[PDB]
Amino acid sequence: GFRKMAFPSGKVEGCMVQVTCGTTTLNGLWLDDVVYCPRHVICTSEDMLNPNYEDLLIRKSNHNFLVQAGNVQLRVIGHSMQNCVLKLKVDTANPKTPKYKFVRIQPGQTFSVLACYNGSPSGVYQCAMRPNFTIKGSFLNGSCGSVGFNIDYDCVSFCYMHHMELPTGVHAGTDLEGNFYGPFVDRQTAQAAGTDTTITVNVLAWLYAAVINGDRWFLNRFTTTLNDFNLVAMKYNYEPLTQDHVDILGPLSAQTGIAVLDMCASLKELLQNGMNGRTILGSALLEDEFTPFDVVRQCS
Amino acid sequence: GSGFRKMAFPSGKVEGCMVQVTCGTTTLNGLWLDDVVYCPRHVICTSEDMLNPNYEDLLIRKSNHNFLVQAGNVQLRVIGHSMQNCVLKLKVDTANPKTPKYKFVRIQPGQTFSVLACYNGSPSGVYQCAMRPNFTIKGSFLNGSCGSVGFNIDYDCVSFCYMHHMELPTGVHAGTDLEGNFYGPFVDRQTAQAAGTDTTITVNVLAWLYAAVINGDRWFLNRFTTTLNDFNLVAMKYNYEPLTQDHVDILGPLSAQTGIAVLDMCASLKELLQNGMNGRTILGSALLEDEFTPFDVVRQCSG
Ligand SMILES: *[C@H](O)[C@H](C[C@@H]1CCNC1=O)NC(=O)[C@H](CC(C)C)NC(=O)OC[C@@H]1CCC(=O)N1C[C@H]1C[C@@H]2CC[C@H]1C2
Ligand SMILES: *[C@H](O)[C@H](C[C@@H]1CCNC1=O)NC(=O)[C@H](CC(C)C)NC(=O)OC[C@@H]1CCC(=O)N1C[C@H]1C[C@@H]2CC[C@H]1C2
Repeated sequence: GFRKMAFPSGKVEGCMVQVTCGTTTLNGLWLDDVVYCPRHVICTSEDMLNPNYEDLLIRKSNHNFLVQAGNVQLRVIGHSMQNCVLKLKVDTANPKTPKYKFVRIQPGQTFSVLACYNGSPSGVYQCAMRPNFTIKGSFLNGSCGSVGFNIDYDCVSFCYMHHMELPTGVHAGTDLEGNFYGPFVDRQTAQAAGTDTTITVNVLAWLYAAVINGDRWFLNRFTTTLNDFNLVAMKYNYEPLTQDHVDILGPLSAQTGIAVLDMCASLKELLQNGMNGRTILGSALLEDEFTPFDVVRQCS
Repeated sequence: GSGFRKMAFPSGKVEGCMVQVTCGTTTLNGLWLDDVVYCPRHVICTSEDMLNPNYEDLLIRKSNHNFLVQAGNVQLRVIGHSMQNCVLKLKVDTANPKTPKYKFVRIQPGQTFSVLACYNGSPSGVYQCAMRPNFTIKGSFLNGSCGSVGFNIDYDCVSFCYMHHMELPTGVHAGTDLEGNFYGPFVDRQTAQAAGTDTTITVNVLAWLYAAVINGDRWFLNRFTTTLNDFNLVAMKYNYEPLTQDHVDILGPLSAQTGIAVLDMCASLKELLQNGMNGRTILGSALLEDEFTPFDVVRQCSG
């Protein structure tokens, strides 16, 4: 079988806390002696339409921030703002702090989300950064400050902090330096994203995953050039495939004995002819939120 | 595009219980709770024992000092051993300080749970599985994954419901509860075993229809009702599972949230089965989903 798999979330769970300012509560990430959270925690309903964050923050004091790790209050002893993230210095270090880094991910890359409410972890699932810099998440009221991450060996690479939902039901947020992915702004307004596209390299990775699991009805005897494939891909609002993507797909190509451009010809046929009512790995749609690495990590 | 997705429970409380158990060169995963480690009993088998193992005889030949239990690289001393159905229980000299509040539960077909896939006692990934009506799961398990567990978390309490033992020829997976009783008719022997023909999980399809209604997608509701028995007889003709009383009860919260009586929703589903969807969609799809339970729907709709 082959399904969406998230990283084990324990190393991140040990970092989640609750942050309250006024009548607003959301989550924070407690690493060493600093708690990171969305800066919109400081806004009232009046502030949120056009918040002058520097002006709002200078009017706050350390004691206006209530931070709770379970049934224990952490005293804030300083604060600062970096882009759209607030950094609350506390007087206590988190002994559960994992080895970690902050990274900014590229569109098409995947990560695990630990959805949290009131500082308590509630669910974990895999997401991709969409080409239009939204994420198709599952986030409800109170989920802000939930984070996205990848794990490599013992090191947690944090790449996402949650801030908002758009009218279409997708989500937007920042890296851990507080810079948004995409053209979004932390104000209380209805915001549209640019047109999304499908992550072609990931669809191909998943077609290879299907073949590995014995699904091969969509294969064909034909091939395509890279440029001819890309012309069709663009027509169907799929991202271009680069030579780097072809290279990245090498190990899957070698495992299955199917050249990348041969799989591209299969995908072209699927775009032009549809799935004829069949499914691939149980799905009626082409899946684009597995990277080549995700397929390899899982299949071996 | 439906707004719903498979969501696992946070795995940290289970990560803190995973160990490795080795007998000879065979290593699998175990679950360390208080001063007991639970694992599949086939750890005591050699390749040759596996076709027709005599587990009672194999266990009598073992002693405490034949079991290597490790949390990471740190050995945990075994002070007793016993077999309960298809699980081995190793008493150890240290109570796991990370033991959560826990219970052992035996789930019903249709129920979902989170799997923490582990190798050599180290977790690799977490994902949601549904117990199919034929008592198999569609996991992602490789060599070395045995002893990985399935669980749900309710408030503080981890309910362990699955321990992994084997892969069937069709690529689906079989295992036990934490008392070592297999789900389904399967046995822990390296023989060819077949799953029964699978069926659609009706209670979960009904949960999905309720989810659609909650989201304002309700074209399929009709003015009619059915008895439970009439519905079940029709359902079987479409390879859908019959509903049990427990299924009716677990749909209670969604029925109350929407005001649509369970048997009225059954009549709507019956019409969909008999007439098809006629080019229409529900929650964006022409296919009905059967791996979200009523609990999963409430979690994703209401938090
Ligand atoms: C933080 O916990 C929270 C998370 C979202 C709540 C629901 N799901 C989420 O992901 N974030 C916020 O409340 C945002 C704070 C802003 C950035 C200061 N706002 C937000 O996400 O707003 C979402 C709502 C629902 C969809 C939508 O378009 N929208 C914006 C408001 C503004 C206009 C009035 C009502 C709608 C349009
Ligand atoms: C424990 O880690 C391991 C997990 C499985 C390995 C492959 N994927 C898994 O999930 N379980 C076992 O090794 C089982 C031990 C038995 C229960 C004593 N055996 C097992 O899972 O066997 C799977 C293999 C591969 C697919 C298949 O059909 N099969 C069974 C054997 C038995 C007969 C010989 C060859 C086939 C038929």
